[PDB]
Amino acid sequence: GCPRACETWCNAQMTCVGIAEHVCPELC
Repeated sequence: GCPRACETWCNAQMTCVGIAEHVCPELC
């Protein structure tokens, strides 16, 4: 699914808490 750190540090409401926010908002 959504990038590496995103599944463990980000919610589907585009609510990334960790560094996942660096890549996830673009892929998720």
